[PDB]
Amino acid sequence: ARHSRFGGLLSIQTPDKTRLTVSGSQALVDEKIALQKLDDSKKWNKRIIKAAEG
Amino acid sequence: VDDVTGEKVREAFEQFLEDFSVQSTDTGEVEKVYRAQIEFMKIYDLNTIYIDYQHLSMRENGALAMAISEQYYRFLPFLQKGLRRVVRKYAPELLNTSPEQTERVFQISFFNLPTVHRIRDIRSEKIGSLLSISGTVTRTSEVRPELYKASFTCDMCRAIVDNVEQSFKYTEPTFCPNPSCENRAFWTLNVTRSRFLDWQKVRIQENANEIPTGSMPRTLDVILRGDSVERAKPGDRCKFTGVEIVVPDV
Amino acid sequence: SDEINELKEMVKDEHIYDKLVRSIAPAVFGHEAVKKGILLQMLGGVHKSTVEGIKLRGDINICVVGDPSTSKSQFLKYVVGFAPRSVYTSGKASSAAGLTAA
Amino acid sequence: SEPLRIIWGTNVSIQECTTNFRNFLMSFKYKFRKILDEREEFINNTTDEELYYIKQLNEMRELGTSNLNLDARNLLAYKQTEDLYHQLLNYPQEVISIMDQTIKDCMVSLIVDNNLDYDLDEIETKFYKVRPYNVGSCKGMRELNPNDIDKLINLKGLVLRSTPVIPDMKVAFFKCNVCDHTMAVEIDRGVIQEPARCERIDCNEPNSMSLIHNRCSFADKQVIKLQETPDFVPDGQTPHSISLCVYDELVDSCRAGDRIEVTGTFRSIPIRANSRQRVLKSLYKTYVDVVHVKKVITDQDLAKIREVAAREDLYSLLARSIAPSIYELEDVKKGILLQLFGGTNKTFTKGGRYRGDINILLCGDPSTSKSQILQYVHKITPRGVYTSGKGSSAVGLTAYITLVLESGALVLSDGGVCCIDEFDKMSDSTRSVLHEVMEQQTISIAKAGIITTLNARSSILASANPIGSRYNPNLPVTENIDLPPPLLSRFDLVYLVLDKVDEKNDRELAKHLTNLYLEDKPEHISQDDVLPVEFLTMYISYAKEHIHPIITEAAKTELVRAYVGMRKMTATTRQLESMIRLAEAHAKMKLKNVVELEDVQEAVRLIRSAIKDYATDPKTGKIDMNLV
DNA sequence: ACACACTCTCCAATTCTCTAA
DNA sequence: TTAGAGAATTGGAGAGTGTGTTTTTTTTTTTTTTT
Ligand SMILES: Nc1ncnc2c1ncn2[C@@H]1O[C@H](COP(=O)(O)OP(=O)(O)NP(=O)(O)O)[C@@H](O)[C@H]1O
Ligand SMILES: [Mg+2]
Ligand SMILES: [Zn+2]
Ligand SMILES: [Zn+2]
Repeated sequence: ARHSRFGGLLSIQTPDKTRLTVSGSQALVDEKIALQKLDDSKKWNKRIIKAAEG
Repeated sequence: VDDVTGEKVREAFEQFLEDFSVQSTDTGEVEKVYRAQIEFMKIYDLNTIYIDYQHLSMRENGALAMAISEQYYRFLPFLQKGLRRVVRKYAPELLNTSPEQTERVFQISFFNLPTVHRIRDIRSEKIGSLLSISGTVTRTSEVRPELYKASFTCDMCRAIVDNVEQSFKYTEPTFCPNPSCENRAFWTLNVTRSRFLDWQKVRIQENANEIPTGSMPRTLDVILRGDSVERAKPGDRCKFTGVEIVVPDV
Repeated sequence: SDEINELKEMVKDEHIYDKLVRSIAPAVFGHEAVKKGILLQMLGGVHKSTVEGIKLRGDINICVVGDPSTSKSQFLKYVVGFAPRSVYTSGKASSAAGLTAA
Repeated sequence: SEPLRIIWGTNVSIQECTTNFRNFLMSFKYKFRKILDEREEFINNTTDEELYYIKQLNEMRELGTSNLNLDARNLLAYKQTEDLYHQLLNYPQEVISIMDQTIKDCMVSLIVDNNLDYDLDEIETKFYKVRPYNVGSCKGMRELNPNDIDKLINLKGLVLRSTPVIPDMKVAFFKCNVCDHTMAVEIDRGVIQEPARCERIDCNEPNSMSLIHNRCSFADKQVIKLQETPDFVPDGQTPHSISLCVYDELVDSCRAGDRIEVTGTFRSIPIRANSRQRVLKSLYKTYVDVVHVKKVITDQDLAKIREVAAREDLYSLLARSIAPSIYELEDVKKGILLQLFGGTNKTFTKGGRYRGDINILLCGDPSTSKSQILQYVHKITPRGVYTSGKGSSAVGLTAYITLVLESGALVLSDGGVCCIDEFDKMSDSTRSVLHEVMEQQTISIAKAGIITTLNARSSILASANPIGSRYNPNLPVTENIDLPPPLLSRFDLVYLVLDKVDEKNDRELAKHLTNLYLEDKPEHISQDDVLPVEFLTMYISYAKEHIHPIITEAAKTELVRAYVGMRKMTATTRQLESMIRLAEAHAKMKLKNVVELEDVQEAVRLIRSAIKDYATDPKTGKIDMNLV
C-alpha cells in the first residue's frame, strides 16, 4: 500500500536461535512470501542441457 | 510470445470499421460512414482518419471502447494493423505515398470524448490513458524533423542494417550483420532510406477564470506531430486530446 | 441556412443602426455617445495606401476621461469580454517590455 | 516450537502487536476514553457504549472510502494496548504496516462473517491505510536532535510554497527483445531488480530483457515547505523552515499561507558528492515524512445557533464580543462585525459580477486604540494578513516576478481580511496599486514573459492618523483625512474617532485599565455576558455558508428614497451600492433569507453615524467639537 | 590515483561416451 | 544393470588494460551623486 522507501526491516529467528534478515513491508505479515523471497536472492542456477534440424 | 487481447482488439476494430452501419441523416438506409471516409481520403490523398467516441461507446456493449480508453498505449499498434487491412481491401491506392513508393503512415484520431480535464487534474495514476485537455497557448517551437525509423551501413565492410527503432534517444545497431566483420563503430545514418516525422513542441497554462482561491496558474508542455503542426497560435484558447506520457532523463 | 436567414432578416430592418447602438454594453445606464463610439471603433475604417507607397491609417483610437464612480472601466470590461482579439492591461502594473515584446 | 517474526533489533514479536490491535479495533467503545477523561459524570450511557471502530468500518465500506483516522490516546485507554502506544512512537514504519494489514483483514471478516452482499474482490483490490494523530506534545523545529531519527514527531507552522506533483515509480515493466516475453518487477529501496537472463525456458539468453517506461506504474509525490511560527523564534533572530514529503491522498491539500499541524516520521538520508560515482558526503540531509495533516455539524450545534439567533440583544451581544477587553467604541465594533459577515456574491450571464466584500477605514487621533482593534480582527478571521505602511512595496502587496510568478499579501489574503496599519505613511505610488484590486477584486499583470489576471476577493481594514497627526478642527473633514478622492471613494465605511476630554468618560476608562493590574493573570473582563470565541466563529462561519438574502420590493423603495435624500442637497453612486451591501450583511447576521425595511434603515444609520455627519456644518464642512 | 568499463585468458567443473563385470 | 575411466565443452575467476575527473537583458530593494 505505502511507497517503496517507507519500508522497515524484518528479522526471522530459526530453531537453534539463529537469525535471518529480509526487507519490505509485506514480509512483515506473510511468512510464505518471506520464505520464498529469502531463497530468491541467491545467485546460482545449475546450467542446463538440450533435437531437430534441416 | 503473442498477446491474444491485441489480436482480438485488432480484428474487432476491423469489424467496427467495416460495419458500424449507421442509418442516413434523412432516411432509414444504411450509409457506412467510415468506409465513405476512407473513399474520401482516397479522393484527396489524405493520411488521417477521425472517429467519434460516441459511435465506439455503443459498439459491442462498450468493452472495446473501454480497452481503447484505459490502455491506449498498449493497443495503438494493433489498431494501426487493423486499419491497414481495411484500407488494403477497399482502397489499395492509399497504402503507398517512377521508382518504388514507401508506405503511408496513417494516423487515427478521436473526438467528442465524455469530459475535459484541467492541467491541474493531471495525476500519475492516469499515465497512458486517453484524455482531453484545454488551456491558453503561451509558446510554440519551430517545426523539426524527428527520426522515426533508421537504416545504417558499415564502414569496414559492405553491409546494411534496416528498420531500427528509436523511442526517446538516438539509437544504433549492436552488431555487424555480416559475420566476416566485427566492427561496431563508424556507422552512418542513410538519410534516403531512413524515415522522419514532423514534430512541434507547444506550451500551455490554465484558463484564468478557473484558478482556485489564492492560487496561481500551472503550465504544461504538449507535443504535436504530423498534419497538426503549426495549427496552434500564441495567445489563443485551444482544446487538445491524446495520451499523457512520461519522458526520461536522456 | 438558418444563420443566413436570421442575418438577412436583421439586415433588412429600417431601425438597425439605432438597435445596434442600443445593444452595446447592456448593463450601463445612458451614455449613448460612448456606446456609438465603441461600435464604430469595433467596425473600423478602410485601410489603404497611395501611389507614393505611403500608408493611410484605417482604424480608430479612443480615450475616456472621468471623475470617480462614473463606471468608465465597465466599457473596457465589456470590450475585452466581447471583442474576439483583445487584451486588458493596467497602467500601473505593466512594463514597456511586457507591453511591446521582451 | 516454531520460527518467529521479529522487528529488526528489538525482540518485539509481530504476533502480539497484531492480536492486540485486532482486539482493540473490534472491541473498543468510547466510554473508556471518558474514564481517562476528568469525569465519569460526562458519560452518555446510550451512545458511549457503542463499538466506535466497527461503526467507522461499516461507514468506510458503504461510503466506499479507504483511510481511517486514529487519535493515539485511545491506545492508552484500552488495557491491552498500553505498551503498543510506546512501540508506535519508537518503531513507526513496522507498526503502521501491521495496523494497515489488520484493518483490511477486519473489513473482509465483516462481510464474510455477517455474510453480506458486497463484492469480496472489490475489497481485496483496495488498499486501506491508518493515519495516527494527536500523538503527544508538539516539538520545536530547532530542537530536533540526532536521537530523534526514525521516531514519530508533531510540528506546528505556516505553509510557504508547494512544488508541482512529481511521478514516483512503483512497478517496473520488462520485455524480451528477441522472443517478446514480459515480466512485471517490484521496486523496493529505490533499486530496480533487473533480471540477469530472459526467464522463458527455451529463450534462456543474457542481456535479453529491456525496460518499457510508459508501461510501468507510478505514484504521486509532492514537497511542501513549512516555516517556523513566530512564537518559537530565538531572541534577535529570523524564523527557519523545514521540508515535508507527502504522497497519494494528501498531495494537493494545502496552499500558500495556510496554517497547519502535522504528524510524521523524522528521517535522514545521505547525499552524493558527484553524479558519476558512489562517493557520499559525511553530513546527512533531513526531512519529515508526513502521515497526517490537520488545520489549527451536530444537531446540538444547530440548536444552539438557532436559539442564540432568537435573542433580542443579539446585535449588541455579537458586537461587544468580537473584542471583549476594549472599552466602548460600539459603532466601530458593529461596522467590523458586518465586515466579517459580508454581503452576497452575485454573478450574471452578462453584465459581470458584483463584490460582496466591505472595505473599512479607521481615522483619528493617536492613543485611541485603533491598532489594538486590528489585532482582534487579524486573529478572528480564518484567513488574513496584518501589515504596516512602511513595511510594504507595490510588488510585495500584490505579486512578484521571480521564470515564475509569486504571491503577495492581497493574494494570500483571498477570501479573508487584510489589515493595513500606518496607512498614511505609504507613498502615493504604493497606494495607487489598491484602486484596481478594491474596485474589481482582480489583479492584472503584464511584464516580460508573463501576462495574466488573478482573483482577489479580499476585504481591507485600514488605520491612519490625520494630517498634522492630531485632528485639527479648523480644517474641513476631507482636508484632515487628506486621501485623494479616487481612493477615498472606494471605502464603504469611514470612521472619525476623537480624543475628546471628559471627566465622566475618563473615570470609567481609568477604572477599566487599572482593574487589569489587580491580578497576576487577569480573569476580569469588560462585560458580564459575552460569547466564547469558538462558538462565535461557528455562528459566523455557518451564516456565511447557508444564508443568502434577497432584496424585497419594500427594501427597494426605501433604498431609492434614502439615496435621493442623501443626494439632493456629496453622495456618489457608490453610496447606493455600499448601502445595499451593508443591508445584506445585516440580514445574514439574523439568519434571514430576505432584506427588509429594518435592515436598510440600519445600513443608512450606521453610515451617517460613522463620519460624524450630524455634528458636521452642512455648508462649511467643519465639525463642532461641542456636539461630539 | 582513484573508481569504473571493458577485454582477454586459463583452468577445472561439468556431462557425455565407451568398456567390462 | 552398475560403475569407472577417458574426452570434450563451457564459466567465470581474475587478471589486465585503458579511461575520466579539478575549475543583453528583465525585475526589485537600497544607497549614492547628480540636477
Ligand atoms: N477604549 C480603550 N480600551 C482599551 N484600551 C484602550 C482604550 N483607549 C486606549 N487604550 C489603550 O491605549 C493604547 C492605545 O494604543 P494603540 O492601539 O496603538 O492606539 P492607536 O489608535 O493605534 N494610537 P496610534 O498608534 O498612536 O495612532 C493601548 O495601550 C490601549 O490598551
Ligand atoms: Mg497604534
Ligand atoms: Zn562490418
Ligand atoms: Zn526471451
